[PDB]
Amino acid sequence: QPALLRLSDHLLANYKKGVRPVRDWRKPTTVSIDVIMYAILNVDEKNQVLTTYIWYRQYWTDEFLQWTPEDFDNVTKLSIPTDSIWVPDILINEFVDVGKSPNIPYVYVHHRGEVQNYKPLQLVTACSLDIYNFPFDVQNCSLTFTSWLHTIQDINITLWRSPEEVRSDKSIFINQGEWELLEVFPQFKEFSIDISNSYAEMKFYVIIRRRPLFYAVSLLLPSIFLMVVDIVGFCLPPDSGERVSFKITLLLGYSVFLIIVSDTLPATAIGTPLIGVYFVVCMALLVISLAETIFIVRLVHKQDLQRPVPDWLRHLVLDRIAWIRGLLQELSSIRHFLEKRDEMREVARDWLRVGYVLDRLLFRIYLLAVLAYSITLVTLWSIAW
Amino acid sequence: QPALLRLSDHLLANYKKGVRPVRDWRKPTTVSIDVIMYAILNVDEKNQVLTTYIWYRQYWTDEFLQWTPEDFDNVTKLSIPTDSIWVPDILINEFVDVGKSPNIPYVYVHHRGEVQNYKPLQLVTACSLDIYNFPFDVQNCSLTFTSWLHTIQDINITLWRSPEEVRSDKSIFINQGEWELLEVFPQFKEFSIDISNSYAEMKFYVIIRRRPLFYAVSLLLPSIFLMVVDIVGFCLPPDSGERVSFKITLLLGYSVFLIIVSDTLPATAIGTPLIGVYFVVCMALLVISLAETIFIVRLVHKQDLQRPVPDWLRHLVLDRIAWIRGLLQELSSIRHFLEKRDEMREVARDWLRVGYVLDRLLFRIYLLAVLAYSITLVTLWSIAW
Amino acid sequence: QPALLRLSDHLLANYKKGVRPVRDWRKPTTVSIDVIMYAILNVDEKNQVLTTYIWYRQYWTDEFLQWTPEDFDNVTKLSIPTDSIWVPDILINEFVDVGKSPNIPYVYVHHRGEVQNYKPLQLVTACSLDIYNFPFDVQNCSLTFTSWLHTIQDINITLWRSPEEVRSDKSIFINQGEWELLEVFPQFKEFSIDISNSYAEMKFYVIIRRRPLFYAVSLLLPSIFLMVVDIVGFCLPPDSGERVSFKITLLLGYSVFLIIVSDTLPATAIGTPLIGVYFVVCMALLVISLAETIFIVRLVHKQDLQRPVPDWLRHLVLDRIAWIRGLLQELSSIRHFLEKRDEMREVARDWLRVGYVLDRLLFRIYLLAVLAYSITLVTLWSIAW
Amino acid sequence: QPALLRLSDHLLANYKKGVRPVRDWRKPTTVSIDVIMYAILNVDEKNQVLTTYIWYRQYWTDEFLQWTPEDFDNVTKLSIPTDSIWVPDILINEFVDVGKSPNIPYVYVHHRGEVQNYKPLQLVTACSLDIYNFPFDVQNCSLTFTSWLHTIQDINITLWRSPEEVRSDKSIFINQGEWELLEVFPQFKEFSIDISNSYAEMKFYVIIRRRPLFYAVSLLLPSIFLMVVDIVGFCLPPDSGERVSFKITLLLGYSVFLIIVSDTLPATAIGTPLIGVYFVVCMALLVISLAETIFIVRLVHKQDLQRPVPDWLRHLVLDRIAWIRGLLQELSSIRHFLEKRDEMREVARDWLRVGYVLDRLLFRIYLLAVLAYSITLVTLWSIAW
Amino acid sequence: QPALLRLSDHLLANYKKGVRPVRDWRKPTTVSIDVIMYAILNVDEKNQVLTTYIWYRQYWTDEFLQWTPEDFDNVTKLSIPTDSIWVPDILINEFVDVGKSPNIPYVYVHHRGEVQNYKPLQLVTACSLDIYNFPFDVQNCSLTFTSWLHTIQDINITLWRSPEEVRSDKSIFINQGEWELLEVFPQFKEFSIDISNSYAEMKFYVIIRRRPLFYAVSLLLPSIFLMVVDIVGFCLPPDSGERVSFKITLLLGYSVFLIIVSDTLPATAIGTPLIGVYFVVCMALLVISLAETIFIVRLVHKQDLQRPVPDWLRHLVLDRIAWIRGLLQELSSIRHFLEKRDEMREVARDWLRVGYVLDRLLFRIYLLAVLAYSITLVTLWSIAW
Ligand SMILES: *[C@@H]1O[C@H](CO)[C@@H](O[C@@H]2O[C@H](CO)[C@@H](O)[C@H](O)[C@H]2NC(C)=O)[C@H](O)[C@H]1NC(C)=O
Ligand SMILES: *[C@@H]1O[C@H](CO)[C@@H](O[C@@H]2O[C@H](CO)[C@@H](O)[C@H](O)[C@H]2NC(C)=O)[C@H](O)[C@H]1NC(C)=O
Ligand SMILES: NCCc1c[nH]c2ccc(O)cc12
Ligand SMILES: NCCc1c[nH]c2ccc(O)cc12
Ligand SMILES: NCCc1c[nH]c2ccc(O)cc12
Ligand SMILES: NCCc1c[nH]c2ccc(O)cc12
Ligand SMILES: NCCc1c[nH]c2ccc(O)cc12
Repeated sequence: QPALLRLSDHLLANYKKGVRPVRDWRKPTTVSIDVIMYAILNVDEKNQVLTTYIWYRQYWTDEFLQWTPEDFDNVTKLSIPTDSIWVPDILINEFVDVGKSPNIPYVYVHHRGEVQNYKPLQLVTACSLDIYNFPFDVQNCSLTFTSWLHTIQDINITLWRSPEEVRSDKSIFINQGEWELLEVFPQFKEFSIDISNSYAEMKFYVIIRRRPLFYAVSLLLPSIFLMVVDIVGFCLPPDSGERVSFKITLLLGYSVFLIIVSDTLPATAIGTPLIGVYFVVCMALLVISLAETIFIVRLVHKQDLQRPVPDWLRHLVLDRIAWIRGLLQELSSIRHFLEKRDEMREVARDWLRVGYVLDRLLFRIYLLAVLAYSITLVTLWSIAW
Repeated sequence: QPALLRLSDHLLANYKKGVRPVRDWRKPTTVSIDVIMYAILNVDEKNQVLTTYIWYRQYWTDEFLQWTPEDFDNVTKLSIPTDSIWVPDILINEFVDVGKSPNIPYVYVHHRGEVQNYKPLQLVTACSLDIYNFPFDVQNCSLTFTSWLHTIQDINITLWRSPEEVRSDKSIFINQGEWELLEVFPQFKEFSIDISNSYAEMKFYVIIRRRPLFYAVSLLLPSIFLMVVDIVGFCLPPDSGERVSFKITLLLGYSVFLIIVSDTLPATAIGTPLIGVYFVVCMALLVISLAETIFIVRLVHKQDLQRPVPDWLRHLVLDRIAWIRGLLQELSSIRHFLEKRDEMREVARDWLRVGYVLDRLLFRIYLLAVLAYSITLVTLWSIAW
Repeated sequence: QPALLRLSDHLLANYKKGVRPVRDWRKPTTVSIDVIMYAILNVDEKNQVLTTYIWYRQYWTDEFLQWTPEDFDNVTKLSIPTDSIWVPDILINEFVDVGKSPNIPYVYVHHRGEVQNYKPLQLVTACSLDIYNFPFDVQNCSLTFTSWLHTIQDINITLWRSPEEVRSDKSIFINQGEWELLEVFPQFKEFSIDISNSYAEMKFYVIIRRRPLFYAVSLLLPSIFLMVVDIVGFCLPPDSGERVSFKITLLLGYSVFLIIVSDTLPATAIGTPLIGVYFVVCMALLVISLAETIFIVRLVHKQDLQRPVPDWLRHLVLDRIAWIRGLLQELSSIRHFLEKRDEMREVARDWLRVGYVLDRLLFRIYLLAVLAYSITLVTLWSIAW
Repeated sequence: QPALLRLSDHLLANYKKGVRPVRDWRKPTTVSIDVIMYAILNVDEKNQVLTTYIWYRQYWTDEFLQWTPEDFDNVTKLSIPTDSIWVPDILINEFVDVGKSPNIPYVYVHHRGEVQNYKPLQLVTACSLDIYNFPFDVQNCSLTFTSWLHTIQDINITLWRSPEEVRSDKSIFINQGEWELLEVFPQFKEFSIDISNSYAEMKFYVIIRRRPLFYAVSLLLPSIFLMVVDIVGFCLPPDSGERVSFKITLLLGYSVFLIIVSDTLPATAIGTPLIGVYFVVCMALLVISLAETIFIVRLVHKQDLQRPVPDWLRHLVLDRIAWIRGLLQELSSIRHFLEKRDEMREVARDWLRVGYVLDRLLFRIYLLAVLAYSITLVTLWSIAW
Repeated sequence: QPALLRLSDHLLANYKKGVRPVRDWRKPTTVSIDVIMYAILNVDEKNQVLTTYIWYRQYWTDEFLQWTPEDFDNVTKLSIPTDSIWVPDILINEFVDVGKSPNIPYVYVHHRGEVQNYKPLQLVTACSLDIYNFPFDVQNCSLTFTSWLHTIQDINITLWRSPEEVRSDKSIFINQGEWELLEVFPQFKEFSIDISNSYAEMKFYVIIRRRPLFYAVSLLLPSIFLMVVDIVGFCLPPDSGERVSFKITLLLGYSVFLIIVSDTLPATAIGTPLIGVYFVVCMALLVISLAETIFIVRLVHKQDLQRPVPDWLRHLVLDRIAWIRGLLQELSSIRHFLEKRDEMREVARDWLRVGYVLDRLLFRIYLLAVLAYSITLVTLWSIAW
């Protein structure tokens, strides 16, 4: 007689699979698991969901499947079709769709009754991701493995191995994607939503962090030269007039860019992602950059003005010192046509002087406002890094 | 004899699962349920659909599965494969796709015949969402649980617990997403589409509200500085000419933004979402802001005009008081070249005076139109909040 | 003996489900159906497909499942697992994917052999939608229910109820979405693609119409103020020069908008959706609005021109009446420098006169072209409505 | 005895369905098929895939299912559950996903053993589409029906009917979508990837063509008025200066449009779709249209130039003929201020003359370049049509 | 007796399929496979996933299915339903979703026990794609075929054929899509994540390369004329003023284009795709092209300046040589009005001279900077090609 199927006929002859198998019904049949996290596929923050590919193991002690290695030629391990035996009802509490994993048809058994189960599982799972510190984030995500039906009286869930070995386990991992995990933290919990019920749950605080080294040259790099185009915008002379239309073109251009960052960030109602304030401060800087630009051209244009008062003109002098035959009546009619016409040009030349001194000093105080603001952010770089 | 499977063989030997099980066929086998709402996954308003993750319970009294705790060593609870017994045919009337939930293989039984069923269920469900008060909305959504086939003669549906306990149940809930529910309202209904038929239905008026604290800084924040760019637009001098091209650039810029809000809002045929009118009033404000801008430059430009009539000029003076040898003929030819040429400059200077007084007064009445309009909206904030 | 399963064992003992059940094989077992249309989920016109949620009924006379209410305690209705009996092979000919409906496990039977089947069914179905009269359309869509295999010899398909009751049936319906149906028209058809074959088909001319009350304030409302910005565009003085750049900014702005309406409309090869011509006439109106703008500035600019000929100048006068010591040679050198220089300004002033009279008359004939065009469209409103 | 199921019990008592059924194993059981193409659902060229709804037929001679019409009351046709008999393993070699078709549960049998199978099938299939002649294309797509496992020794595949009847078969077809087929070409092939193996394959060169009557008014109609805005762009006077900003606005506007056509066209690496060159020639026409615009304003502006040399000025005259008391020293100081100042205006007037003659002649040679180019394309219309 | 099913009844009478079949349990039942890669469907780099259609083969020696060709009329090959026998548990370690392949119901057997299995399989698989050399890339992608459960004690995996024949196998392949493979490299590996376990894995280094002949005329062709519009931008005269607004329009236009290339490229955290630096160098070239444009107009404008100092003016002369009755007091008042007014025009004319010499020399050094930069890239073409 060929011996291997001789075991299976002897084993599975009366194994009624519709029983949580035990010798004594008071005893909880303890399942015992781990995870080995393989990769992080995608984090679509706008959908508040997370897809993860996880290698996975189980065993549990089965009373009924015990044999002896005698009379079957020293066989201690054996392969069994999964749907021909019992299985625990465990699944994760935070799934969105479980239809992506193939069903492993086969499991092992030992002669003590330790039936061993491996399977892969992918789950698009939903854990509350944090988006506050955006390019430097840690995602305290949670996978809570749970018997959906059975209680502590029926089964308990525990770990395969030492939780320290779960913690720093990077034995197989696809890095160089977007993400990278620092550890996986297991923890038992005893769950009871109500009275007279009690459920085994054992969470997995999987924490991952993002490599910012792509997002810096895709989001911080657009923001920096948007400064220097306006910085070189002040080097335009004020009297040209398109210097106003210069800024608004960039105010149009920055308006385009803030729409692009709008949908890329999720709709998370814990508040603004913190880089968005550092982002949104830039337009108000541009508005006051624009508010400077309108001010001098309201100040300086040929508008038939009044004269500059000397207290501000000495203040302009201080700021310059701080920043650095009755034929006569026809002939009199000629100068009378020009004694004001040349002078109204020079009254316009007087207010013209006021433009350039403000052009110098507001350029520095705009530049020193930005440059002192910039050094604050790179201190936040080394704190985030 | 091991005792647990001794029960299952004694129980399921003749349980023909193709029977709605009862001792007497007049008796309606009453199922009895609840919901425990876990999370709200997504509300895509444009698709008029809603995805919801719901923990769920059932029991019903089964006549045939009764045993005694005697002769089976005091066992009162026991696990059974679901497809080996009867099940009620209930499902929700408003689904779009039920393929996302895993099938729980196992159910409990008691020695009285109370077979107990738990399962999770996600349904992309379609209820008529309201979009009228957009950032402050309540969504009276409905889940109507229904035996698809059986009538009141066959089964009745009732609640597990007190409906008060269903009402304020936030025992497990993923908040800090977008949504948050205030209560879940159950209600029995007796349904009959026709005569000679009657179906048990028990609705669930699930109501949720949106946290506006993200949408305010993503939709109200763009709208406010679009005012102040035009507010500072009047501080441009009128004679520049790009002041017209200034506004149209923003009229172009606001035209961009209204397309962005178009697809974000659904196609709901109950009317405009009410914030859209408050949104669409802004362009007509900008048009009359533009209509001011064209008016003064039609009024003020060097066009070889007629003189200003004094009744409007005294009205301009009132508004200023309200807002605050035959060689002679060659020489006569010289002044004749200039007695009009200097004067036509000054006739242009006369209409130039009319521009700035209108520049002052229309600036206030534009500003006071906007500022009085703005205080109306913040009163609507505290009513919505 | 408990009596209900006593029937089922007596009934299903020898019911070989692999038989289209009849006593005599010449007799066609007539199935008999209806529809009760619940809701219209989505009409994505670009995909030429339609998703519809339909409640659905069947019966057919089964020879083999007859019993007597005697000897089974007056039981005339009974629930049966669907996969334990015969079923007809009907499905709809125009599906794209049938995987969204759950399988109802249960059906009724009567003591005459009328087995009754209810089930829901959703189908993304493909019927040739019409997009010609876009915001006011009726969609003569068709659902042709068909035995996929069996012929008229095997089965016939008929209606449950009177076709009048199918016609005006709005007993359950989710309105206030986008769509609304006026009626559902059933009709039998006898189908034969070839000789020696004949198939029962019974169509359903489901017709729905769209509530335009959202699309009017999302597509007609952008089109109307695009007129009045150019209408107020003529109130710009011609000599400014940005009046040309004014229009092209809107010609740029209208170019943006026609791309937005491009993908929103499907690729239907029956021709242009009829509102698109009314849409596309606007740019050619803007081009000739632009062609006016270039014409006057080609006419009016300081270009050292020739003089205006009086026949057009009297025509300009008619249109104005229709719209309303040898020291002398140094002194002679002075006027010779200015007798032309002042005159070439006035020759430019002469052509300047030609601009404003054309500015008046072309403004009216532009306005009267648009306003008379507009009253044509509102007559088409009351015909469409 | 009821006779119909009397056959089925007599027939299917020992029909072991795990046998490719034949009396003699050398004989290849020839299956025999056709297609009846119903509709073309979508051609997403960017995904290089094609979805098609096909009605489909089979028969094959089964040895084992033969009966006599005697002793069963002259029954020659009969319905059988598909999963209770053999089936051939055929499928198409170019699928992407087969999960969209429902499983027809039923098949016919005849008393000779001709079991007949009908089923529908939709396949998103991948055939190498051609995109070269874009709005006028023919798509030589291929469906190669293949026994996936069995060889020529086991089965052969042939056609049901005459291949001529397959060729012009438009008996049922949903036209008025986008596409329309001219014919379906079947052809047997004998396939062997290697030695000692041989597989029956029978292709289907399905060829379809596109109705261009939508794409012409969605892609050719934008291209034509983009010419005439620049054509009317030359009617702007050169000295205005925004005439340069005119063209670049359209150069910006055409830059927008070429991005819109970029993603609409696939990434097919056989080269550019041929209309794209006719599309991309337009920008280089606009660049040289712009290069004209910069040239004259570089030529004509008040820049204190040198004089025009008469050889080009007589060439400008040829092109015009081709296109059509010591008080004196104060008085001498007056003319010395103006003998050059009036002249430098006239030196600027001399180069001003050069602008308008080039404005005339370059306008024609731009127009005649475009108009002669346009008549080349309409000849390509009648060749494509 | 019909002989073919006589074998199947004799064969499958006691084949308990729940056994990894062998005579002696120490022997590892070696499976033996290959791949025949058919096509590459899509490479969505942003999702870091890859879909591939692969024809596939297996055999393994089965102990139990041996027969003799005697007593069954010389039958050496035979078709068997797959779910009626054993199967190995192999699958690929890098899948995302296996639900797209149909289940082939049938397999072959030989009289030695070589059961032969063919099936197709599509997998959206995840391998770490490289995006560095973007239009000229090679993708060292990996398919690691693995028994998910069984160890080296249970099964070993080997190749069907010689690995050289796998290497250059292009026997069937859909080219002319986007991709093309140069070879497929198989390699055995012996895998053990831990101690006391050992798994057969046999990788497939599938390497493919991209045909750049579409992406060159879709991404390199936009970049080249963006140079020459600014190259012709310097031919604008500086004094016009819109020459500044010229460049910023293209700086706006290039800002549009870099957003388009942003999402087309993935989020790969190995760094920037190398063409992006060659792309992003263009804006900084445009900024310094803009920085030239602001410089000369800051240098040249009528601003009532100081005089040019002769050391720079002789340097400007060097660069030009490198690039090429008391009536008198009324009359004195006349010249005093003009002795400066004409001179301040000429002081403005002096700085005007400085503009054009810088216009010549900066034009060359801008052009020679670009042209010498361009020849570096075409050397990188022939290295990449
Ligand atoms: C398999 O079927 C094909 C038909 O598709 C057979 O080809 C025919 O063979 C006969 C005689 O062998 C010829 O008269 C026909 O002209 C052939 N038709 C075509 C389309 O080739 C082929 O012989 C069959 N092979 C086997 C082994 O049965
Ligand atoms: C498992 O299969 C591999 C083949 O992939 C075996 O490796 C071969 O082993 C033989 C002798 O052991 C050598 O001659 C070959 O050169 C090896 N080939 C390769 C590619 O390594 C391996 O021995 C097998 N192991 C078991 C336990 O059967
Ligand atoms: N060769 C993969 C088998 C395997 C080895 N170690 C594992 C750990 C977890 C798991 O799911 C599977 C495995
Ligand atoms: N541990 C989860 C079991 C569970 C406890 N309480 C529940 C309530 C509803 C439900 O579907 C399931 C449950
Ligand atoms: N309670 C829903 C049962 C039901 C009542 N009337 C119906 C009509 C059609 C249908 O599919 C189902 C029904
Ligand atoms: N009434 C549809 C049955 C039918 C008739 N002719 C057909 C041809 C092909 C097919 O798959 C099916 C059919
Ligand atoms: N006619 C396709 C059968 C076939 C022939 N050679 C093959 C190689 C691999 C495979 O999966 C299948 C095949």
